[PDB]
Amino acid sequence: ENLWVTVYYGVPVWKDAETTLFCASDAKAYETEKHNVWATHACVPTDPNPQEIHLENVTEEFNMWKNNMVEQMHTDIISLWDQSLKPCVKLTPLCVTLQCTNVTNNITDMRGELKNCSFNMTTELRDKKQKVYSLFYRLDVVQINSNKEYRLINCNTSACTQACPKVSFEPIPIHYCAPAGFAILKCKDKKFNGTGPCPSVSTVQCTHGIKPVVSTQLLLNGSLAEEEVMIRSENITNNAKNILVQFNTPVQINCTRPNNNTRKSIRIGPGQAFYATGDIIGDIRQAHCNVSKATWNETLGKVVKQLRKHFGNNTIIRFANSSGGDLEVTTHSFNCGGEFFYCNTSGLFNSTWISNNDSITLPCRIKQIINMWQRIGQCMYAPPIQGVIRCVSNITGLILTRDGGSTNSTTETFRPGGGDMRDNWRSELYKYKVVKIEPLGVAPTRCKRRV
Amino acid sequence: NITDDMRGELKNCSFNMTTELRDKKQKVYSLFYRLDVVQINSNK
Amino acid sequence: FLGFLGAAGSTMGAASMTLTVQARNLLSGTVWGIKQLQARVLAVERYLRDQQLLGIWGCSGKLICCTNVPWNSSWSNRNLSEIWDNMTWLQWDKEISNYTQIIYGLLEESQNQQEKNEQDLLALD
Ligand SMILES: *[C@@H]1O[C@H](CO)[C@@H](O)[C@H](O)[C@H]1NC(C)=O
Ligand SMILES: *[C@@H]1O[C@H](CO)[C@@H](O)[C@H](O)[C@H]1NC(C)=O
Ligand SMILES: *[C@@H]1O[C@H](CO)[C@@H](O)[C@H](O)[C@H]1NC(C)=O
Ligand SMILES: *[C@@H]1O[C@H](CO)[C@@H](O)[C@H](O)[C@H]1NC(C)=O
Ligand SMILES: *[C@@H]1O[C@H](CO)[C@@H](O)[C@H](O)[C@H]1NC(C)=O
Ligand SMILES: *[C@@H]1O[C@H](CO)[C@@H](O)[C@H](O)[C@H]1NC(C)=O
Ligand SMILES: *[C@@H]1O[C@H](CO)[C@@H](O)[C@H](O)[C@H]1NC(C)=O
Ligand SMILES: *[C@@H]1O[C@H](CO)[C@@H](O)[C@H](O)[C@H]1NC(C)=O
Ligand SMILES: *[C@@H]1O[C@H](CO)[C@@H](O)[C@H](O)[C@H]1NC(C)=O
Ligand SMILES: *[C@@H]1O[C@H](CO)[C@@H](O)[C@H](O)[C@H]1NC(C)=O
Ligand SMILES: *[C@@H]1O[C@H](CO)[C@@H](O)[C@H](O)[C@H]1NC(C)=O
Ligand SMILES: *[C@@H]1O[C@H](CO)[C@@H](O)[C@H](O)[C@H]1NC(C)=O
Ligand SMILES: *[C@@H]1O[C@H](CO)[C@@H](O)[C@H](O)[C@H]1NC(C)=O
Ligand SMILES: *[C@@H]1O[C@H](CO)[C@@H](O)[C@H](O)[C@H]1NC(C)=O
Ligand SMILES: *[C@@H]1O[C@H](CO)[C@@H](O)[C@H](O)[C@H]1NC(C)=O
Ligand SMILES: *[C@@H]1O[C@H](CO)[C@@H](O)[C@H](O)[C@H]1NC(C)=O
Ligand SMILES: *[C@@H]1O[C@H](CO)[C@@H](O)[C@H](O)[C@H]1NC(C)=O
Repeated sequence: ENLWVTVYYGVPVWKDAETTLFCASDAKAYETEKHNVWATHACVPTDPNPQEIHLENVTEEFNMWKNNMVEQMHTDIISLWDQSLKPCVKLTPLCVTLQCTNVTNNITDMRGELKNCSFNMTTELRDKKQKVYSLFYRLDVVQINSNKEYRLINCNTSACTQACPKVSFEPIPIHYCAPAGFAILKCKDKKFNGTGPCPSVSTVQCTHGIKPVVSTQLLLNGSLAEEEVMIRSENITNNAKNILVQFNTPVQINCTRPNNNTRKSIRIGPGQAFYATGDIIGDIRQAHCNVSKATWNETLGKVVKQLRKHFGNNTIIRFANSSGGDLEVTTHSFNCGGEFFYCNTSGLFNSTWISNNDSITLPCRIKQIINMWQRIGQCMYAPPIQGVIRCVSNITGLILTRDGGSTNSTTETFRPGGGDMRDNWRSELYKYKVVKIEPLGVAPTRCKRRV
Repeated sequence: NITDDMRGELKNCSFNMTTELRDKKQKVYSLFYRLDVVQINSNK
Repeated sequence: FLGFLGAAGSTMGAASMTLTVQARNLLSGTVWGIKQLQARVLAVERYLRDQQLLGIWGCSGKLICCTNVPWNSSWSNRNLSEIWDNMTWLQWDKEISNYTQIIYGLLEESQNQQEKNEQDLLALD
């Protein structure tokens, strides 16, 4: 009935696509003269106020387990960490034999944790040598066949780099923004499991502040829920998929290192220095972390109540400790002010639940030669820190796992897991999606072009 | 082994080499071709 | 004000009045040293190709442009009455997506290529 093709430009149509995002950093702490391992000089300042646009009658489909933003964030974090350790001292001449002996002195019983080692080291002049001593943890030295012979644990895999002493490891919020022609969709559904149609879709200019916190078996300083404890998994039937838990209310954890350290500088070359622990003044005590018993019990009860819905109605829920493996996957590993902790989370996951001012002290261990990002051939030798360190944090999540069930029911045991850093950022980049705007369309009107 | 027509071309060279530890040294050997070595002024 | 992509759930009759909002948002202005330098070039090239395609037709600098191609290839099987008042632009792309490569060639041969030839032979006299 006299209908002809009409071209419209600028129609609101979008399709799924993958692109590269950039920074947006707050200007409050952007101007300070403090260097961080996550660079800020290459990130543009953020907008003074975000622009939130609500979409009516729009129903999009999200999927938290197939998002490219997590992979891009992982690549950027790894690249930043690799770039932050370049311009300064490399500890190649430290692969020498050592004459180590027990520290003793004040031992509360840390019997063999610390060792007093002496060695020969080069000086600024090429033809002279100096004899110095340093204190090393038991997790860094390996005996080679009373003053016995020891050696560093990395002296047969790779000569590594010393951590730059001018940088800091404190996380800072990072915003990711899409380029022109691309939009970010935000799911505002409070009860969303990360996978499926979202009723409340809202166009957001960028993202919020996401702190790159590195931890295992627990989530520290994350995003809390709004209504109830949320359990999200890719396949709840499969036992080979990790389970992500989000806490409604955060519990408090305090960590400290009671020893008062003392850092001394040793010159190993022209313009190069090595930082060692000379003496410990005071008393020697173990590092520990504490969790309030009642708040943890209430949080675990809420987790059990919200976990009962998926599995059954009369099955018992049991919590056990880790199974085995490396030290980084069986302990709660984190960073407190520049010192790396490895805490024993065995008194936390120890309960059995039936359908019918105390604190929990967690012993921890400290290591100086670490190897993160699950790589082989690179270290990050953290220098000693003078004084006493303390940290107060929030526990706003869990990474649980399930064992192979027997008799198909009547028991379900959950133990903590971890190891992969993508699960840390999947818990925060779950409400976001990237789309590509297509502005060209055709529709039938009754125009005929003048001839 | 035999050395029938291939005349002196492989050399049994022994030398001092470093190890992983900075203050220790090894004593190893290798078979080097004649086209990759030159004399400097039995065991020569 | 509805803002960018404000009329995404609105009908076709109310979404065609805000084409200017989405028209201007398609062109705005070592880690993070080559990311932008490769994203902006792609953003420029995606816009230039669309502006060349819209213009090898007879529609050069107009946001709404209606031509003289009959409605034969694109089988909507639906009348104008329930299209501009009972459907959104997102649902339209789901129906006509197979016929968007045999309708982009009827706008380049049956229109503005033939049409540009009798005009060249009529200003001759
Ligand atoms: C370590 O041994 C040196 C002697 O080589 C000694 O002077 C120093 O006090 C010892 N340090 C501790 C903590 O015992
Ligand atoms: C350092 O070298 C001297 C020889 O110059 C040696 O007597 C001493 O035992 C060495 N110290 C060690 C291996 O700790
Ligand atoms: C998430 O919720 C949706 C309901 O929209 C459901 O279809 C889906 O199975 C849920 N995912 C899991 C892993 O249970
Ligand atoms: C989820 O796990 C079940 C049980 O192992 C398996 O049969 C299924 O293929 C998995 N994937 C799904 C449902 O997408
Ligand atoms: C630790 O030792 C320093 C001196 O090196 C001292 O100033 C400080 O007060 C000590 N800290 C404590 C808690 O005693
Ligand atoms: C941690 O320390 C704060 C004081 O800074 C205290 O209020 C809180 O109770 C402590 N947490 C635990 C679990 O003891
Ligand atoms: C479990 O049983 C209770 C009643 O005891 C019921 O309210 C609840 O819906 C049941 N949950 C199921 C069947 O998943
Ligand atoms: C877990 O607890 C058992 C005690 O039942 C203990 O033998 C084992 O060493 C613990 N594992 C870890 C990783 O703490
Ligand atoms: C943690 O504690 C358990 C028992 O409390 C102990 O068997 C284990 O050796 C400790 N360390 C690790 C790394 O599991
Ligand atoms: C769990 O708690 C009980 C009661 O205190 C204790 O006997 C048991 O050893 C604990 N389990 C582990 C693995 O330490
Ligand atoms: C506290 O934890 C214990 C586990 O040792 C559990 O049996 C008990 O039911 C918990 N209390 C409450 C009020 O849930
Ligand atoms: C921990 O959570 C509380 C809210 O319960 C919040 O006030 C506090 O700032 C959080 N601590 C952080 C984010 O370090
Ligand atoms: C290796 O060094 C030793 C002394 O350290 C020397 O006696 C020997 O001749 C050397 N071997 C060579 C040069 O092949
Ligand atoms: C959204 O859907 C409701 C339910 O049909 C409708 O009444 C409303 O008009 C729709 N919104 C717009 C902007 O048309
Ligand atoms: C017009 O519609 C008929 C119906 O099938 C189709 O065969 C023909 O190819 C169409 N014309 C063009 C130019 O596509
Ligand atoms: C026009 O479209 C309507 C659908 O709204 C349909 O009922 C009617 O039959 C169509 N008219 C013709 C001539 O195809
Ligand atoms: C257009 O082609 C695709 C690919 O063969 C096909 O899946 C789709 O159904 C076609 N469109 C229609 C309307 O049949």
